[PDB]
Amino acid sequence: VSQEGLKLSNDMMGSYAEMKFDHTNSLNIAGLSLDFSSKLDNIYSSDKFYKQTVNLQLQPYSLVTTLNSDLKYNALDLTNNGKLRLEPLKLHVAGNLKGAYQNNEIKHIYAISSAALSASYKADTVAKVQGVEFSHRLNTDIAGLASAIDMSTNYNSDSLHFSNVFRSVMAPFTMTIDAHTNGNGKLALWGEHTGQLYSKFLLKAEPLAFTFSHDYKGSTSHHLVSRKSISAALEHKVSALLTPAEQTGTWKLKTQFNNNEYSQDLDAYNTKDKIGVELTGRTLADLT
Amino acid sequence: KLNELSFKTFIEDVNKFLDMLIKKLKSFDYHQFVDETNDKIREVTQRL
Amino acid sequence: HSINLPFFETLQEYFERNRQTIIVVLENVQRNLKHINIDQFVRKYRAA
Amino acid sequence: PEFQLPHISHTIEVPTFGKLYSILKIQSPLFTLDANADIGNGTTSANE
Repeated sequence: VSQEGLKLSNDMMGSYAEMKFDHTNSLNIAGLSLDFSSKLDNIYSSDKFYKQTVNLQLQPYSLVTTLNSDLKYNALDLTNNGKLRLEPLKLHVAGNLKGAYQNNEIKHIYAISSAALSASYKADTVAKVQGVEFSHRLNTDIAGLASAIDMSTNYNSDSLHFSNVFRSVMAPFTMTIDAHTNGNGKLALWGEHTGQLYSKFLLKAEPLAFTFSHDYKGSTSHHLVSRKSISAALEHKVSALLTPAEQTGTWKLKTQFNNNEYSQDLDAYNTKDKIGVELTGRTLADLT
Repeated sequence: KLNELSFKTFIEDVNKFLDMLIKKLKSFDYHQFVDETNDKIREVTQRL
Repeated sequence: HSINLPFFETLQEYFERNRQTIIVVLENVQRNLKHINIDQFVRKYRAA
Repeated sequence: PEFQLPHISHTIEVPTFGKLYSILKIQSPLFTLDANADIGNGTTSANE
């Protein structure tokens, strides 16, 4: 203990057979600063051990913090990292996390920042288990006020490929929606089933003028045993115009089951001169 | 203003202003507004 | 169709009368103020 | 679509009714139905 500052250093060692412990501390005071370092090492076996690196640095108008740990067990691994830069009028957070075991490895990416009173976030998650990937992407530009969002999840498999793309902005006055989903099921359990997925939703919202377009294309064929080939086709489009000047909407439900097909042409109309709707039901039925 | 202030004229002016406000809101551009805000903040910064 | 009722024009003529009277009162006040220009107030203040 | 708003006057804007019809038609060789329901308001004169 001196007028310059406090110094503390504590080092505990321990070793026997296979489990060996190496622990040390570094604590000193320099005026208005702290230089912390605890190198904590727990070596139990070669592939079976643990590591911990805790290092803190204190200084005016800034912060330094390093946090890295290591963990293994024979065929199992788990690692992580972290960066913390907290500074006035800003923010800077990053690091890594990854967990792997033999064949299946999961990798994650994260980074958090803030500048000019605007948040910034980005996350990446990559999963690869038994050859089946999972690409789920989240984009940056995540601030909170008049920000944007964009999600991208990608699923690829030997029986199902899934892909959706979403993009929307929660602007105070205008509003947009972009939904685009595509899927394809390949099922062979008790007959073939083509789980084909077509999806598209769009929407544009603004004061005194609302509108939206949805189109759906659902066609699925079921080639079962004993020539039970079943074709399921469901196709509908959703559309309506919402504004005080005029109100209307159109909806075409188009479906068919093998030899039996139905269609309905549903349209809405609402204007200052006339209002009404139209019905048209076409049914094609077999048997007696 | 008082002489020109009439019920029909006042309601006509109100309808005109609401219509122009709705027209501006419908054609409200995000990037235009952001640049306008940047210009105004820069102007305030220079003034101060 | 333009449905019109006598209460509408009754209110309109009452409003017209009120606006005329208020314009008259405002003109009276303005003439009274212009009659005693700011110089008279300044001289009275200096005398006080 | 752009926004439309009729002007506001001191009068009352009430659009007169036109005519109302119910066109229904059924197409099937088992039975065909083409009934119709129609109705309107007398617009020959406002008083009538």
